[PDB]
Amino acid sequence: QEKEFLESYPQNCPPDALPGTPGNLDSAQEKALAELRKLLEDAGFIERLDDSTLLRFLRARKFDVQLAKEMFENCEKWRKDYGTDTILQDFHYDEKPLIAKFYPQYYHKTDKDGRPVYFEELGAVNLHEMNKVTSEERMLKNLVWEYESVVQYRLPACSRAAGHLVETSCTIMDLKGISISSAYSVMSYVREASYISQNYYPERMGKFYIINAPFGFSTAFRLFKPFLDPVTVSKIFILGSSYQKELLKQIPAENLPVKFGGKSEVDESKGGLYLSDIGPWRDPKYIGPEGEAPEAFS
Ligand SMILES: CCCCCCCC/C=C\CCCCCCCC(=O)O[C@@H](COC(=O)CCCCCCCCCCCCCCC)COP(=O)([O-])OCC[N+](C)(C)C
Ligand SMILES: O=C(c1ccc(Cl)c([N+](=O)[O-])c1)N1CCN(c2ccccc2F)CC1
Repeated sequence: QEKEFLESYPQNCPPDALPGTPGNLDSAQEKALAELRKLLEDAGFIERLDDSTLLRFLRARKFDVQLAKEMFENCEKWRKDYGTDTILQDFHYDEKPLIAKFYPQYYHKTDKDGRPVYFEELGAVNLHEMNKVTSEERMLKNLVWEYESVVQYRLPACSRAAGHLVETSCTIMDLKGISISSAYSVMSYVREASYISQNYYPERMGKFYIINAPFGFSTAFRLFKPFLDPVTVSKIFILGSSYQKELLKQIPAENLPVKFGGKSEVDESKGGLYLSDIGPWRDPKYIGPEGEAPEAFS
């Protein structure tokens, strides 16, 4: 199944993409990739040795082969202990219709480069109400579940729809309603989620828009700017109460939801935006041999 699944969708990043992305390797990047491939092979590894996976790890370690082998090995260790390799069957987030309003997290269509768009309304989160029903451990299970649906279903379909490899998502994080107090209360979840993201899903973040940022924090960020990695800085966007134009630059109006200033609508019979999962991975044109992605609840 390994070799056919990847033949089922375009595997080249567009050429104007960052160096070391599939299809765009120079000689040395190619040598390093072959080298790390063989080094993992000899260690007795089989699956997930494709070009995309390994160039993500390498980009994450600036193509240092040894540290990339390291990070890969730790990631597989975590996959075994956590049960990731089967979570899509094992875990069932039956509470979602109940607690979605208390931490809106949802995927919706694609940006102009073909990336699935991911939305988190962090500033509206109410862990008081969420903790009446579920736990942080289960929230993180759902997050990994969603990441696995991204990798196994959302990205292959997005790649077919865009005509080229799609490896990343475009995140929109709404800060409207945030406070120091609610920051402390979400701190533990956000830090766990980040750890998972950076270490077991490297280079999956393509854009990261913060919107309704408080005036203070964005001024601060412009001064603090040199302290971050320049690539990371170019993927980040701080915006205030008027973000609609800058979002509509990156996401077609019929893809971006109305409440953020586009034209895309969801009908509230199914439970509206917070419970939806609309995009090319639900489109018969783009669903491939992997089948359609599972729904999160029934
Ligand atoms: C080199 C020298 C440079 C330094 C000098 C700098 C000079 C500084 C000068 C002036 C500044 C004035 C200070 C007051 C600012 C208060 C704002 C504030 O605290 O924000 C809020 C907290 O909100 C947050 O927590 C903000 C960030 C949200 C989370 C970011 C992403 C998290 C998820 C991603 C994680 C990783 C994802 C990826 C992981 C893989 C509190 O809101 P508030 O109190 O109601 O705001 C007041 C309103 N006002 C600000 C307009 C008045
Ligand atoms: O690195 C990521 C990330 C990680 C895995 C996957 Cl599968 C994807 N993806 O959809 O292609 C993105 N993200 C940046 C961090 N983001 C995040 C981290 C912590 C809290 C909230 C957040 F939105 C989530 C998205």
